Parts: sequence; C-alpha cells; structure tokens
Amino acid sequence: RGTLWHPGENTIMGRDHTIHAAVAGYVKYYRDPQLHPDRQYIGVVFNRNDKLPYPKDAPRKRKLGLVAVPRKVEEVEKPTMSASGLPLFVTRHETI
Amino acid sequence: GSWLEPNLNRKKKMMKGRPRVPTGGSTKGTTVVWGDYGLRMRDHHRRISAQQLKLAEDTIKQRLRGQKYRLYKRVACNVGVYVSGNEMRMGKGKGSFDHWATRVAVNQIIFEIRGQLHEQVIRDAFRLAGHKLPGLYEFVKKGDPPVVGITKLEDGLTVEDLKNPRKK
RNA sequence: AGACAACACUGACUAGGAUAGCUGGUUUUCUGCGAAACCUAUAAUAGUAGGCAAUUUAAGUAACAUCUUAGUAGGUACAGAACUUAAUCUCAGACAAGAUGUAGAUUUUCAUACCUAGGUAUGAAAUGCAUUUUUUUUUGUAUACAUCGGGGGAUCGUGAAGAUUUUAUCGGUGAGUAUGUAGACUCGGAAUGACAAAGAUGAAUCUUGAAUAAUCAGACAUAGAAUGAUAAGGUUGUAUGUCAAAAGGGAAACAGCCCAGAACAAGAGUUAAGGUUCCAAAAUUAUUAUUAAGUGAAAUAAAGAAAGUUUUUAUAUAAGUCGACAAGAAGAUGGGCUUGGAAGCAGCCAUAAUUUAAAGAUCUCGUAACAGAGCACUUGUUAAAUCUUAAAAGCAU
RNA sequence: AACAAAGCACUUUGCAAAAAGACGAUAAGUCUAAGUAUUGAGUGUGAUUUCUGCCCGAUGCCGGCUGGUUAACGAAUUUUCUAAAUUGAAAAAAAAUUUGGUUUCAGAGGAACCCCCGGUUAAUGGCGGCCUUAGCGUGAGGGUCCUAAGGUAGCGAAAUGCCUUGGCCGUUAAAUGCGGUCUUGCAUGAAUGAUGUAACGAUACAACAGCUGUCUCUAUGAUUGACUCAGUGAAAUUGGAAUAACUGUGCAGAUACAGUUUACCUCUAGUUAGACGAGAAGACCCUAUGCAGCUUUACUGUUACUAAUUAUUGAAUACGAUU
RNA sequence: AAAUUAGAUGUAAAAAAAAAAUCUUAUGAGGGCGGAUCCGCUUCUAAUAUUUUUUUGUAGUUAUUAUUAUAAUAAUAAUCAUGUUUAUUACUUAAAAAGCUUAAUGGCUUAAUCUUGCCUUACUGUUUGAUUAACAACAAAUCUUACAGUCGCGUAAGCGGGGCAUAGGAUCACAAGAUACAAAAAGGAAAGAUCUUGGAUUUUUGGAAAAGCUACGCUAGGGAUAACAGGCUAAUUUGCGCAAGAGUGUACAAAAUGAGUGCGCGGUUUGGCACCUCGGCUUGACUAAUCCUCAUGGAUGCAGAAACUAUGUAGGGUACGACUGUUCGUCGAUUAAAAAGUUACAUGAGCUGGGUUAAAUACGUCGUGAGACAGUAUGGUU
RNA sequence: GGCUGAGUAGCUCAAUGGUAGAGCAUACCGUUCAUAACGGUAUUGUCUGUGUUCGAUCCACAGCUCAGCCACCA
Ligand SMILES: [K+]
Ligand SMILES: [K+]
Ligand SMILES: [K+]
Ligand SMILES: [K+]
Ligand SMILES: [K+]
Ligand SMILES: [K+]
Ligand SMILES: [K+]
Ligand SMILES: [K+]
Ligand SMILES: [K+]
Ligand SMILES: [K+]
Ligand SMILES: [K+]
Ligand SMILES: [Mg+2]
Ligand SMILES: [Mg+2]
Ligand SMILES: [Mg+2]
Ligand SMILES: [Mg+2]
Ligand SMILES: [Mg+2]
Ligand SMILES: [Mg+2]
Ligand SMILES: [Mg+2]
Ligand SMILES: [Mg+2]
Ligand SMILES: [Mg+2]
Ligand SMILES: [Mg+2]
Ligand SMILES: [Mg+2]
Ligand SMILES: [Mg+2]
Ligand SMILES: [Mg+2]
Ligand SMILES: [Mg+2]
Ligand SMILES: [Mg+2]
Ligand SMILES: [Mg+2]
Ligand SMILES: [Mg+2]
Ligand SMILES: [Mg+2]
Ligand SMILES: [Mg+2]
Ligand SMILES: [Mg+2]
Ligand SMILES: [Mg+2]
Ligand SMILES: [Mg+2]
Ligand SMILES: [Mg+2]
Ligand SMILES: [Mg+2]
Ligand SMILES: [Mg+2]
Ligand SMILES: [Mg+2]
Ligand SMILES: [Mg+2]
Ligand SMILES: [Mg+2]
Ligand SMILES: [Mg+2]
Ligand SMILES: [Mg+2]
Ligand SMILES: [Mg+2]
Ligand SMILES: [Mg+2]
Ligand SMILES: [Mg+2]
Ligand SMILES: [Mg+2]
Ligand SMILES: [Mg+2]
Ligand SMILES: [Mg+2]
Ligand SMILES: [Mg+2]
Repeated sequence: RGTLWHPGENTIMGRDHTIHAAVAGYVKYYRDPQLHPDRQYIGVVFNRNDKLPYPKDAPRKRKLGLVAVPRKVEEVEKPTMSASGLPLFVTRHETI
Repeated sequence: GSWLEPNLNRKKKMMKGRPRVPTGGSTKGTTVVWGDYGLRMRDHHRRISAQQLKLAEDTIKQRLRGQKYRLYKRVACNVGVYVSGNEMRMGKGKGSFDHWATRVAVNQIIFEIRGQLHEQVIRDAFRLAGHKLPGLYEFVKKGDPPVVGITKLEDGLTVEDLKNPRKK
C-alpha cells in the first residue's frame, strides 16, 4: 500500500503500486543515493552476480530477447475468381 | 491531569498487559534521582491501584504532619483496569471501567522524600506505607548502586559481569 | 372433563402403501503402509462437498529433508525516550568591555588655570574591593533575544488615576544528551523462523499419471498472550510435543509429564530416565558443611516475629570490653508565656551560655501544683588474655 | 369455586310452496313441525332484594347515493408472421398499401366487497393528564392540554395486593392466620355482570365447647401373617466374580487400582447405609431444515356466502343519467 | 479568546592543475593464460567514489595602505552579474500537518497535489506471466505483458485499456442491440444459440415468496448444552485468623476498642466454569472457629459478686410452646445454657408430602388470539 | 416509471380570478362609585420558484413536504 519500495532496474509498477519484473533475471533489493537519497528500489539483473545500483557511467546491460527466423517472401498472389467460378469481388463506380 | 487521575478517556478499554520484566540488563527506576531516600519494591512486579497509592501517601503525610519535607512520586496511574461483573457469565465483550492503576517492575522506586527530617522518622513513614501497599518494600538511600533484575551492583560489580557466561 | 366412541382417542381399530443428515449392530486369520479433528462453502454448526491429504504402483527427479557458505525479505524479545502517549523534576540565565560610585596612597602620566622650558596648584586617570548588565538611561560576544499574564505585598503618587517594584505564589511559553511510562511509540536491534542458489550427506521421505479414502466438538503439557478476577481440570489464538492411534521403564496409583517406539526367545549382557537400609533389582559407597525441628525424606502454604544455631563481614577489650553494684547526676532557674495552678516533664516560643569528674531549659514514671524515684551522662569497685556489640546470609522454631 | 340450572337479556325467523337453523361426495329430502313472533333457533348472563353508569372513535354487523372504484362485457385502438395482388423498386434488394389466414396490443362506459355517510354496547371492546387553591397540609373552586369517552354507583390488602407479615381494632400467654374497619386499587368495577341477606354444601378457611393414645409416653392383651416341621411350588433380576475398612488416586463419589490396616470356614432371623440398587426411555433441558393438535391482521389455497353476466329467454311503456 | 494582510533556513556562482594509493565498475585495449564476444583467475588504461590525503596555484578587476621611480611590487578588504533588483540560477530548509471522491493505515512533494492548454485510451478483439498456484478448495475476483485495429496529448522520448492505493453479488427469467449458426416435409417464421448491455437491503448478501401456542402433547437422539448433587475455582459471603496502628478510652496505643488497608487460612452463603446430567420425623457419626458446666492469664478501666476479653478443653447437655409449608425468622414463658457446622445443603428400595408440584378451575396482569407469568387460589395414585 | 390530493398570522380555521379575513393567547385603553364580566385596537401573512392574464391564495408547469393508490419487486 503505497511505494515502500520503488521500481528500479528492469521493473514496472502496477496501478496498486505492485512491482513486477519486466525481464527474465534475478530480484535485487538496493538503495540508489544518486537517484534519490531517501528511496529503496527493487530491480532485476540478468546475471546473478551483478550488483545494483549500476554505476551511472557504465553502458546499459540489456538482452536482445529475439529469435531469428526466415522471413516471409510471400508475393502478390491474390486471385480474382473463387473455386465456384465466382468473382472474389465486384467493383462498382458511381458517375454523375 | 494528576498521577492518580490521568488525562485519558475511560471509554477506550485497555488490555490487561504485563509489567516490564527487564531481561537485558536494564536499571530504569532502580535509583533515587530526586530525593535523599526512597521506597523500593524488592519482591516482585505487580500492578498497583490508584487507591493503594493514595493511601500510602496519606500514611506518609499522617506520620510526617507538622514537619518540612518534599515528597516525589515516581509512578503514574495510566493503566485503566476494566472489571467485568463478577456475577456475569464469561463472554459478552469486555467489562466496564473500575479504577486506574500503574505497572511497576521489580526493585523500582515508588516514592522519594527530601527534607531536614531524621533518618529514623522517614524510615517509620515509609515502613507504615509499605505495610499498606501490595508487596514487600525496602528503604533506599541516594547514592547506592542500581539494581539489575534482583541483583544489586555492589562491590564494583558491573552489568557486563552479569552478562558474561563465565561467573564461577 | 380435550369426556367417551369394546388394550388405544388433541381423533379408535384393522389391511395396504413410507422415510429417518438420528441411535445401535455389521461375523475368519496373516502381511504391508498409515491419518484427522484444520481451511473454504453450505437453510450450515450432530450433516455434506471441494482442498490439505492416508493408500495402491507406474513414470520421473536439477525430487524432498538437513547442514555448510554467501545473499535477501521483515522490526518481535530486548533496549531506549528520538517522534507520539501519561505523569513528574530542574532551569529560564553566563562571560568580556563600558559606566556608576566609595574610602584611600599623594607616586607616575595627562588636561587646564598660571607663573616663570621647570616647578607651582587644580582636577582626571592608572589601583584594590564593591557596583550596574540580555532588552534597561548598556552595548558586544556566545546562545532558545533565555519567558508572559493573573493574584498577594512594599514604594512613588494624582482632582479618582496605577507608572515603578517584590515573591523560594498560580497558569502559560522556552530549554534539558532530565526521570519514568507503552497492543495501535520504535531512532537502535537479536536469536528463532521464512524464501531462494550452489555443494555435500541421507532411511525415497518428493512431484506427476492412473485408481481412490477417512476426517471437519479434539485433550493435556511447556513457553508467551487475549479474556476472566494476574481464579478455574475455564474459554480462545500462536510455537513445540505427546495422547488420540503407543505397549514398555520412571512419577506410590496415573490417556497427555521424564525416558524410550513392543516381530519371538535366551543373557548375573550394554544403557536411558530414574534409583541403590528393608518392603524392592542395586552403596547402609567416599569428601566437606549445615539442621535437632522427624524440619525433612517425590505435590515448598504467606507477610511477620524472636538472646534457636552456624558462617561471613565490621567493631569493643587489662588505656578493664560486657553485666551488676555504690555514689553522683549541680548552678543562674519555679526559663518566658499560658493557666485556677504549669516549678525539666498539658500546651506555645526560645533552647548562642555557664561551671564541672560529668549534668537535655529535659527521655520515662510521679504531684492539684511542689516534692520524690529513674534516664542520658560521670567516677569508682568487682572482673574476661580467642569469651564485646551490631548487620547480612544459610538451615530451623 | 368448574358445567348445567330456573330467571334475565340481546340477535334472528311472515311460513306463497325452503320460516330460520341443522344435516345431505349433493341434491331430492328430513328434523324443526302436523309448530307460526306469547313459535323455533342462536349468543351471553346465571333465582330473588337493591342496581346495571360513560363512550359508536377502532373492530364487527345493519341501512343508505341513478356517487367513487369497478372483473366480466365493451365504444374507440393496435401488432407479429405468412400467401396472393398492386404500387414501388426495376442494381446484388427490399420496403409500403389492400385482402385471406394467423397472432398481439388495447379500454370511454360498466357490479358487489371496498372508499364515503348514518345507526347499534346485556355487540367484540374502551372507560387519561398536568397546573393552581382559604397560610403549612387538604381542594368545595378555577385554568389548561388531550381523547370516541375518560372508571359512575358500589365494593375494596379481596381466590385480585409485587412492595407487604399495609395501618388500626378484636381473637392467642405468644397471630405471616381469621374476622371488622380505613385507604394510594403495582394490576376492583357493573349481564367475561356489580352488590347485600335467608336457605343450601362429603366445597375452602378460622374460632369455641366437648371428646378422646393425636400427643407428653407408651404399655398390656387378641387374631392373621412373620418363625419351625410336612406337602406343593413362582417372579422381577443376573457380563463374569475368590464381592472387607480407611486415606489417596482416577471420565473428577472405588469390594476390584496404590499404600497400610483388619478378618478362621459356612449358614439362620432381623435391618436397609452402599452397590451412583431394580423397574419405568418415568421426569427436566437441548437438538432434528422429525411430527401432531390448536390459534391468527403468518404464507399459499379450497368452500359456505355475496355480486355481475352468456345460455335456458320473448316483449311493452315510463323515468333518470351521461351529454 | 476568536475576522484580514505581510513575514518567518543557509550556502554558492573567474579558474583550477598535478602525484600516489584503497576498493568498485568498463559492450576499454575485441589484452594475456586456462579452459573477440561463454567462464574463474588476471596485468595496463580510463571513469565514479572515498583520504584530513603529498601538495602546487587561489589570479584578474575596483579600492585602501606601505615601499619604490603615473607606474611597478607586496599585503588587506570587496567581487555570481553587459543584466528591467521585485534580479536570476543551483543546492539546502527536522517532524507533524494541509491536499490527493469518501473512515483508517501506508504512500506521494524529484509527483500520485495545485494551476493552465488541448482532449474523452472511462477505447474494440485476442492474449502473456503472476498473486511463492488470490481467498489454506472451486467460482465471481486483483495486478500485469504482447499483437492487431485507430484516436488523443507532446519538440521529443514516449504516455493513455478511468480515479494515490485498500470498502457495489451470479444463474435463470425479462428488456434493448448486434452476429448469420441451426430452422422438426420444403420455402419463411416462431421459439432457441453466440457476443455486448441494463434493472437486485436476490442484505440469512455462493443467492427459499414463510407467524405463533402446547402445562393434552408424540417419536428419534444428546447428555456434544441446562436445573439437583459431586468435581475444579474462591470474586463474594450472614466463615475466620495474623500483621501494622489513624483513632476512642477524662490521663494512657495495644483493659476494652481498631478507620481505610496489607499477608493468609477455610470451603459454610450468593456466584463462575461445564468433567459429569425443601422442611419435618426416625436414627446416627464426626468437626471444634465454645451457648452452659470444669481449670486459668490480663483487666488507671480485676474491692466483692456478676459480667468483659483471652488461653486450655468437645465428657455431657443445648428444652417447651405460639405464628409461618418453611430451614431461616418473629414472639411468649422457663432454664446452668436454651451455640454452630459437615456428612449427596447425612438419612424418601426408613416414614411424612405441607412447600415446590402435569392434567381441572377461577382471579389479576400480558397477548389480536390460541395461551402465558420468578403471579395468587382450591384440588391433585409416593 | 404512471396518476391524484394537499399547506393561508404564535395557535386553531375561513376565504375561487378581483379587500387577503375570523376566533383564540398576551398587552394597552374604554365602560363601572369600584371589581369581575363586556367593548375597541395592535400586530405575526397565502409551502418555494417560474409562467399565462389588465389583473393569480385562486389558473398552468417544476420542486419541497404530506397523502392516495400504482410500476418494478430477475
Ligand atoms: K505489604
Ligand atoms: K515428616
Ligand atoms: K358463568
Ligand atoms: K364506542
Ligand atoms: K362503529
Ligand atoms: K358511526
Ligand atoms: K376502466
Ligand atoms: K371508584
Ligand atoms: K440398602
Ligand atoms: K392447568
Ligand atoms: K469444553
Ligand atoms: Mg384444557
Ligand atoms: Mg380421552
Ligand atoms: Mg509404520
Ligand atoms: Mg493434530
Ligand atoms: Mg441458501
Ligand atoms: Mg445432523
Ligand atoms: Mg528501526
Ligand atoms: Mg480446557
Ligand atoms: Mg476417536
Ligand atoms: Mg505409553
Ligand atoms: Mg519410591
Ligand atoms: Mg550385572
Ligand atoms: Mg536387595
Ligand atoms: Mg507538669
Ligand atoms: Mg515549663
Ligand atoms: Mg339475577
Ligand atoms: Mg329451511
Ligand atoms: Mg357470577
Ligand atoms: Mg375482454
Ligand atoms: Mg361509473
Ligand atoms: Mg354496560
Ligand atoms: Mg360486561
Ligand atoms: Mg416347606
Ligand atoms: Mg476416593
Ligand atoms: Mg485385582
Ligand atoms: Mg425391611
Ligand atoms: Mg461396581
Ligand atoms: Mg490457493
Ligand atoms: Mg421447414
Ligand atoms: Mg452465505
Ligand atoms: Mg466469499
Ligand atoms: Mg459435558
Ligand atoms: Mg488475675
Ligand atoms: Mg473422663
Ligand atoms: Mg439434603
Ligand atoms: Mg435412600
Ligand atoms: Mg378433596
């Protein structure tokens, strides 16, 4: 009830102030006096050995989170007649 | 308010609670701080009523009337004792207010006195009050060491020696 | 009269057709495993369902349990008085400079009136002790400018005016690293317990598939709470265990306590709790002390009293401790007052003296009031060579 | 002391085809009654003397409007689907109107009960306050609020009185009783009748005299049982028993456990302290989404009964009402 | 006393340079070595932080003072300032309180508050992972992600699937819309199905349309809940003791007396719990906290006698009658005295049945009524 | 959701398109030789709002409040 702990590294806060995980990592409880001197945060790191808060000068540690798959090369193949021999669509035009 | 009638609401009921039992080496209230002599409860911890403390004060005044002295009270009645009807059956909520009380730990000062009186006269007054108060009481002078539990810190004994596992 | 209608009538008898979440009963042996009396829902609370979960035996296991190491969440016991709550106590002012006076010594410096650059005087300062000073007709530093009204007095005082002042008085305000207080105070803060990771150990204890139960007033013990009355073999949670469903040894007898988990025998076998003079298996086994009351010895009755006794710690003694005995224990003075009377000794006030070997303007009796008899106190005689007095603690009465 | 009762009172019944009332799966019909308002039925009270007061608001019943409401009926309305036709559309097309079938909506007027008005207490029922006073008390009296009306006469510590053993008087050596009397009667009261006598009562209470073994205080005597012998021959009951005392223990009251104590074995007649003695699910309390009977402004229903109307069942005239 | 307004912390703002060390990091040198970016050891460089650290520098400008010949040098003071001084900007300013739809707790001040502009994502469908597998089951719930569709705000990043968080019940039936599934011979339709939506003291709120009496009562059970007794307890008592001593006692605490209290015993009264579901007569037994009888201490208040108080002591006795159903209690008159208690408040397979006490009846009161009452009255298989 | 009635001064009641009243409960005065009666006067003003009409306690609409029966009551 309220922000006893605040969302930190790779975490989001819900409507009811519930803190979730935004990535697949490991929970960490820490304090960041550089960001706020009177707050305690909860973060998620990708390496169990990491230590928060990360130095403000070090590059961000982030994972791709994507899988490589062959792209779809489907080209225009739309027919006009159905299997029943009927036009798949009829186009009318109004003229004045 | 007063030490026998606190500035508290009688409607809000208070739990029975238990007197303070210092098991970490605390000496709070076991020494005379204001007067020259005191009255110490040396046997056990109790909960004294506001009527039993008022009678103890009248006994000291009745014995020391016509003399110059200054009486200090080191206890305050701030515990509401709500007594249910002894004729009632168990349950049906809590009881109604009966009187004010105060919780006192063991070897704690109840009263203190400072005056030009003789040591003997003060002793008699405190003795008369100890007979009318619940428990057993002792005459205490100013300057004597404090009390850790039921052990006096005499002969240079410190609180760290009572915590040391080795004592033999 | 709820009276009678053929054992029956608040609605007979007889034949046909019921239910009962309630009570009772449910029949042979061996073997393996082995609960619960809790949660949620219910027209429920004597019931029932779904979970937790007992069982069967197949798939799995990076399963589960425990410890170690590292990490994390959270604020109890404790401790403390920071914040908050009750009550209480103390303080509310300190220093430097300046100013203001006083008796001085009459030396130096300085300023003026002068005389003739020195003396002559004059004063002032220097100097010692008082003295004023936080909002003052006293500024500064350091500090919370650090305090305001009401009421009771003493001054100045005007045509009544209340300006100025005082309090070991009241209330408020300010300050305190002052004292206490705690279910809804926690700045400090355990152990325990909980979560997850790796490793190791272990008696498969774990999960899943399939099949499929019982149970849903629990009791006591220990710790810590609420409630009651700090009562209940009371009621109600939490932690742990036992009983329930566990026999056996111990607690005289014993569901719940102390040990220990019974497949059957044998053994002066080895042990646990517990015990060892006899009943009754094993010590009348050793060491140092206490008690004299059968206290006590397997269920602590209290406060309290007291030349019971022991020990310790102080202390007295041939400079005669302790006890007794002999005498003394004065004088100013019947203190002053009070009172019919108050002479040490109804009551009130005072109780610096004086002289003595010592003698309270009086500690206990006594008188209407005196007198008188004792005491504190003083000298002497008797007399102890571990032998005085008090306090504390232990065990007893 | 309850019921009945003579007496008293109220409601009802005109008899023309059925007097009312009661009975009749429900009628014909029967009793009433071969009766007729001084008859029959129902209701309460309960001879007689002296009496029976106030209130029709509520409830019930009775009477009454060409009134209000008003189901059926019904003036005026309205809709679903579909067939055919017409119109429209004539693009991939519905849609609209009329008729047939089918299926909905709908309410001016229009009954009783009810609303409204009046009547009825020997109908069910009801029958209060608060101030002030000629001096303190006590109110002839006065003022005021409320109600349908405010308990009248009489009776009154009663079969009614909790406080209470009410106050006083009589009765007893001694009165929580009984009788008389006074009142502030928690919570008397007039046909759920009020009140006072005569007579009556195996009613209930109290007192007096006499009388007595009721008692002080029991004794003796008689018969039948009880007891013994002979003859015949039950029953309830019974887990099994070698079935003592104490203190303790314990599902909390021990012949049975612990400890100690005491006791030779076995019967007879007495006795009933215990065996939480026996018998009776006797008695109380609670539980069951167990029963029964009864009550009612419980829920949901059926009837007596009342009201309207199609049908059996055809007309005439007059008047009033909506307009 | 109580109206409005103005106030109520401090610091900084020319500019640094350099050496080593203690860690910590680095998607730095694709470092090196074992097994470019994987991993535990690893040097170097760089960055952040920490030392009070070893220091060096602390000018320039304006002014003052001093020396030197208007300038130079040194020292001291001032110095954010090219800018509407109402300056501005950055940092700091305990806690509580106010505000944030509503109680309370927590939270927000760097936004979740306030002001303003534009807006209506208070959107449609499907869906991820969680609440150590929501409520110790299931269901209705809570938080959260992604994709597609297309809208808003914003320079942009991005934010929005209502509100700072925690307090509003289904099905069925009914009603309003959509979808085009099926259409009981066939073409339609009716009635159904899917999606969206609305109306609930469905408040016994996982969801029945529901008033009572029985003393005329019945059956099945429970003693899982009562009354009597026993058991545990001892608040209480009409049961007692000890301790202390205000006070009374003409004097004088303790002859007698003993305020409000404290420490206890005991199990007699009224109570709590729930282990367990009357009185009289006859005849005893036992206790001792003693009414009489015996011995005895104290008693300005023991002259004697009598009585008061207390210490031993329970052998024997403690009677008669009136009232009441009574134990209790009141009263009359005697007596050496006419005291108490326990034992299932001893004793009903020993008696009594007056009280309490089922069916009958009346009264008063309560109830619309049937009926009821710790009410009263007469009667009632021991 | 549908329909109907309704309240005027301190108190109790009248007034229907046209003045806004009566009685009572205090108070002042008058009357009387005097008192009590009696008489006169005084205020305390249409439930609220709006609209129609030359003109509104009056008619129309909305609401406050009271009351009648309704609608829902899954
Ligand atoms: K005491
Ligand atoms: K013994
Ligand atoms: K009668
Ligand atoms: K009437
Ligand atoms: K009537
Ligand atoms: K009438
Ligand atoms: K109609
Ligand atoms: K009368
Ligand atoms: K017997
Ligand atoms: K009866
Ligand atoms: K229980
Ligand atoms: Mg009957
Ligand atoms: Mg019968
Ligand atoms: Mg096993
Ligand atoms: Mg268990
Ligand atoms: Mg239900
Ligand atoms: Mg059941
Ligand atoms: Mg903390
Ligand atoms: Mg228990
Ligand atoms: Mg069992
Ligand atoms: Mg066992
Ligand atoms: Mg033994
Ligand atoms: Mg051996
Ligand atoms: Mg042996
Ligand atoms: Mg004298
Ligand atoms: Mg004198
Ligand atoms: Mg008559
Ligand atoms: Mg007839
Ligand atoms: Mg009669
Ligand atoms: Mg019709
Ligand atoms: Mg009509
Ligand atoms: Mg009458
Ligand atoms: Mg009558
Ligand atoms: Mg024979
Ligand atoms: Mg026994
Ligand atoms: Mg045996
Ligand atoms: Mg017999
Ligand atoms: Mg037996
Ligand atoms: Mg769960
Ligand atoms: Mg078809
Ligand atoms: Mg429910
Ligand atoms: Mg729920
Ligand atoms: Mg029980
Ligand atoms: Mg004597
Ligand atoms: Mg003898
Ligand atoms: Mg008895
Ligand atoms: Mg018996
Ligand atoms: Mg009879």
